[PDB]
Amino acid sequence: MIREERLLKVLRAPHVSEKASTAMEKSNTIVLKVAKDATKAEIKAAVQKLFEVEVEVVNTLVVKGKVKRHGQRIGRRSDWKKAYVTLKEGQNL
Amino acid sequence: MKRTFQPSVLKRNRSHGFRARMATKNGRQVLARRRAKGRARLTVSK
Amino acid sequence: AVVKCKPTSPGRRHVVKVVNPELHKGKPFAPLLEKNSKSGGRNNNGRITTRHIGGGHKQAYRIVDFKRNKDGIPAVVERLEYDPNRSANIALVLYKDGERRYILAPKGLKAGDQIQSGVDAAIKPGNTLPMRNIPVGSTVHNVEMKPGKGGQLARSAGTYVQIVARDGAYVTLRLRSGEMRKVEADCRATLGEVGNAEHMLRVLGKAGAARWRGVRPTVRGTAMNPVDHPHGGGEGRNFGKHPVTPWGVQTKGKKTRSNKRTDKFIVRRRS
RNA sequence: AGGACCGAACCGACUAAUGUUGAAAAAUUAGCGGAUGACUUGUGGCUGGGGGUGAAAGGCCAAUCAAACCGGGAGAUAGCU
RNA sequence: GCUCGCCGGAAGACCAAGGGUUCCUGUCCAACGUUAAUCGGGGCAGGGUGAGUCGACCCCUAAGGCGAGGCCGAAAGGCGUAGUCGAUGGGAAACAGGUUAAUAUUCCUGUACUUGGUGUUACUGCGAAGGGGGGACGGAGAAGGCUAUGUUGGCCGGGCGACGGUUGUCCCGGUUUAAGCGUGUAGGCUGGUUUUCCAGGCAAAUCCGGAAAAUCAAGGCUGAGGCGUGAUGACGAGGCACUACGGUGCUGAAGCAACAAAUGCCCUGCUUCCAGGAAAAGCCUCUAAGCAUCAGGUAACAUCAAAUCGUACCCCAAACCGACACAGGUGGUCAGGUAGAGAAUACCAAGGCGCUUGAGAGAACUCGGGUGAAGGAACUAGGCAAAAUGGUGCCGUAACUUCGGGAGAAGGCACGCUGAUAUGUAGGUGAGGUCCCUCGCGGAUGGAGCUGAAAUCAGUCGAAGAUACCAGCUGGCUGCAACUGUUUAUUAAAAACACAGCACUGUGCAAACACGAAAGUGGACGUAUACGGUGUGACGCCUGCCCGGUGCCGGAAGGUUAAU
Ligand SMILES: [Mg+2]
Ligand SMILES: [Mg+2]
Ligand SMILES: [Mg+2]
Ligand SMILES: [Mg+2]
Ligand SMILES: [Mg+2]
Ligand SMILES: [Mg+2]
Ligand SMILES: [Mg+2]
Ligand SMILES: [Mg+2]
Ligand SMILES: [Mg+2]
Ligand SMILES: [Mg+2]
Ligand SMILES: [Mg+2]
Ligand SMILES: [Mg+2]
Ligand SMILES: [Mg+2]
Ligand SMILES: [Mg+2]
Ligand SMILES: [Mg+2]
Ligand SMILES: [Mg+2]
Ligand SMILES: [Mg+2]
Ligand SMILES: [Mg+2]
Ligand SMILES: [Mg+2]
Ligand SMILES: [Mg+2]
Ligand SMILES: [Mg+2]
Ligand SMILES: [Mg+2]
Ligand SMILES: [Mg+2]
Ligand SMILES: [Mg+2]
Ligand SMILES: [Mg+2]
Ligand SMILES: [Mg+2]
Ligand SMILES: [Mg+2]
Ligand SMILES: [Mg+2]
Ligand SMILES: [Mg+2]
Ligand SMILES: [Mg+2]
Ligand SMILES: [Mg+2]
Ligand SMILES: [Mg+2]
Ligand SMILES: [Mg+2]
Ligand SMILES: [Mg+2]
Ligand SMILES: [Mg+2]
Ligand SMILES: [Mg+2]
Ligand SMILES: [Mg+2]
Ligand SMILES: [Mg+2]
Ligand SMILES: [Mg+2]
Ligand SMILES: [Mg+2]
Ligand SMILES: [Mg+2]
Ligand SMILES: [Mg+2]
Ligand SMILES: [Mg+2]
Ligand SMILES: [Mg+2]
Ligand SMILES: [Mg+2]
Ligand SMILES: [Mg+2]
Ligand SMILES: [Mg+2]
Ligand SMILES: [Mg+2]
Ligand SMILES: [Mg+2]
Ligand SMILES: [Mg+2]
Ligand SMILES: [Mg+2]
Ligand SMILES: [Mg+2]
Repeated sequence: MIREERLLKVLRAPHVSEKASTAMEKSNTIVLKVAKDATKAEIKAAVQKLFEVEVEVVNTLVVKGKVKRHGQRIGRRSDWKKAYVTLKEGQNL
Repeated sequence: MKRTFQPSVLKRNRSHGFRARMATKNGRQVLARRRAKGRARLTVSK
Repeated sequence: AVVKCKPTSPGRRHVVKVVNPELHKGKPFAPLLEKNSKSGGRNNNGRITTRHIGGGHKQAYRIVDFKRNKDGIPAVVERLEYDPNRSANIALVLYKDGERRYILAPKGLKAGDQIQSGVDAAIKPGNTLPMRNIPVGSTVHNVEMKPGKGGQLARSAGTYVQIVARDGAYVTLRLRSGEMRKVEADCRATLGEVGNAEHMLRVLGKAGAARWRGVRPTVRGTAMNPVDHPHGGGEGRNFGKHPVTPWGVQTKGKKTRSNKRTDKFIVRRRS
């Protein structure tokens, strides 16, 4: 499971937005870009160890990259995993 | 009026799919040709 | 029983039913059934190999004791049943050690009858036993054709065979066809005629009738075009052919048997 | 009870007009037949080109079929224009 | 923003398939949009899809596909065993409310349920790839009990009328509440427990099956809905405050009854018929190899677990199939009011729209409609097209017939409203009360209230009461086909094909026949009352003569005759 090698590689970025931000006030939830493969399990562990905060539960979803055809030839941004992580009640960083 | 192309992904991947070409001599022979032409798109996929 | 229907509607007016009140109502006996899948007439290449077959009612197959091996153990007929797979009816028969089997219902069989098999069994309707021990002259159905194999001759509604001469180690049967055939005397066989025989008195009466028995229409070659069938096209009702099978072989006459291997066993062809 | 009657859905396609560089490479509008049956329909399967399937019209087999489409023999041959 | 009109079994809403960001916000207008466009499904940038219990994966199998070995085939390869795959079908569990610009049975609030691991504890025979059960099955029709839903009343909040009247028998609105848990109802099926023994269930069985007794009759299984809880709650007009005027916060009445009532549910029922109506796992049980103070098995409690992938948006369409923002095509689900038999139809509700060039003119002619003096098929190939008929009840109805039909033959009469019988009838429904009792969702009694056609008598308005939409024209002679069906997708729907019925002819089963160099397979898990081929085409009365020719069958003494 740890694989702290793995635990370090699982978390990529915070993800900013209106939604992501009310989700932190209103529902003590934090929103991150995590590895594509990452499990809710793996995501839980990581957030605990690295962000030192207790973790109520983890939700995930997969985001489909948008496409942007510029004349004949087309391109595709890639798919990433989003993680809505709730933070118990001991709400800190 | 009802036209001749009524799509269905399962039926697609089944009759013209990659593995369907890998199944048989002449289907594999297709794949070769397309590779000889250097085709960007061997089969149709996800 | 055979019933005529009143003409409340054409294609009904001509209907002649065959309704047998001593027939079990509802489902058969579950454990003696199995799948049976329809075939459209088509073999394992996808090609219709036999014309005119398809649709019509779904059918479960009842396993049926064609060999009749349970020697010694008596059994009673529990009930008579309709079997959608044959023109005959069948008997649900309960053996004295608790085993159950289906058999072809012979002519008179009722619920609460004893039947039995083995070389000894009473010469009575329902009883099976090798032919060496059956009185020459008896009328007999469901006749084995090799010892131990199982029923092959006289299986259809209203049919029978009659042993007309033992001699040798073979018998000589008058088959319902009219043919007279030899067959070894250790071939098992059953006393009786096979059951219901008002069968032939049905009339169907309308088209859907045959349809729901899985019979699709037959197209007369004379209504086809020459590319299809040897019976040409015409130009408003012509014939002028010597009548043939769609594959250019003669109907109306030509003998088509050919065996030699079994030629020995035939004593008189039918007529 | 019924391949029963009338009539929507549903399946069909008898008549007329409109349309005919169409709203449409077969339809619109008014009328029309079947509508518990040989009815109708979704999903998947099977049959392959002198081959399939055909309640038989030479119908249908991807806007086509008296022998599909694709590639090859191939620059077939053309005493014809 | 106010009005007007249109759809409303859809032109509303939700899925599936299919699309693949079209979803939401900002911003821009070249090109795309049949016009302009500041707008857009267009450009650009950003945001957006949150699940143990929705679906998929998964377990299981259908048709069918693949298929170690194998069988067959010049090579390629074809078939096929064990097996292994394959949903369109079987298999555990979640609901109401709230919320976002855009997700929600996934987030939040409330309240649950499933099945595994661990643990503790009490209690116990546990134990398959096997046996048994079960899962597990068609069509039609019948009517009862329900619910979804609706109408009225009551109840609550609000109203007192732009113009004669409106404090009342007046007006308007609302009156909503899930799973889960408890109760076992209307109603469906079946008699139970015990003991003994047995050629069956590939071995075994306490199970199933079979045979015997003994014994008590009430026993069990299934099961809509109701009621209760869930709900101290949610929701609820409206208030009251704030407001960037978009909204936000706070608060919050009544929240019942009667009657009507599906096509939904009881119902995988019941009755009934002939064409006789999948499989396998899950699940219950039985034991075998086994393991026997173990492991297990059942239960309570606690506890952990339930991964991964899908979820935006279009959906009978501007996002799919049609080259188009195309009058076409596309499976499933939901069903409000009045009139109505109705899912027709007309008008409305909820909701969605006015179809992406418009402005004027009021010519011919064309397309689509309305009315038409007198005549009434004189038109025309032909009544093509129009016009006409059109409902319900009662009366009434020819030839002919296979006695069913013909038949809605034809042809009449009635039809609105108001009063009376009866201030609302017959019918339906059914509360209080009285009594009974195995007292329950019970039985008998009782008729309040509610709802409610139809008929006659009398009166009355109009030219007209089936007043609109809607909705057969009728009759006579004759050809052909018995009939329902099928067919030329796109100029032929017919007398053509089919058909039930009839006949001939092949076929003894390793059937004939058919697909196959072959293996293998259909015919068929059939067996001559069966299967194939050919012609005929219900049925009534019938179906004569000809075997020279040509086909076929039988035959044979001769003659002629191949390889050798
Ligand atoms: Mg997910
Ligand atoms: Mg025929
Ligand atoms: Mg026939
Ligand atoms: Mg023809
Ligand atoms: Mg030929
Ligand atoms: Mg002629
Ligand atoms: Mg009918
Ligand atoms: Mg009709
Ligand atoms: Mg036509
Ligand atoms: Mg039409
Ligand atoms: Mg298909
Ligand atoms: Mg075509
Ligand atoms: Mg050719
Ligand atoms: Mg070519
Ligand atoms: Mg050449
Ligand atoms: Mg050339
Ligand atoms: Mg406006
Ligand atoms: Mg785009
Ligand atoms: Mg423009
Ligand atoms: Mg938009
Ligand atoms: Mg855009
Ligand atoms: Mg959660
Ligand atoms: Mg092999
Ligand atoms: Mg194979
Ligand atoms: Mg599987
Ligand atoms: Mg499925
Ligand atoms: Mg939405
Ligand atoms: Mg435990
Ligand atoms: Mg089993
Ligand atoms: Mg109700
Ligand atoms: Mg006034
Ligand atoms: Mg959605
Ligand atoms: Mg729509
Ligand atoms: Mg448009
Ligand atoms: Mg369109
Ligand atoms: Mg309508
Ligand atoms: Mg406009
Ligand atoms: Mg007129
Ligand atoms: Mg006139
Ligand atoms: Mg006049
Ligand atoms: Mg006149
Ligand atoms: Mg004239
Ligand atoms: Mg004239
Ligand atoms: Mg006309
Ligand atoms: Mg008219
Ligand atoms: Mg004439
Ligand atoms: Mg006809
Ligand atoms: Mg017809
Ligand atoms: Mg045509
Ligand atoms: Mg026959
Ligand atoms: Mg004929
Ligand atoms: Mg004759």
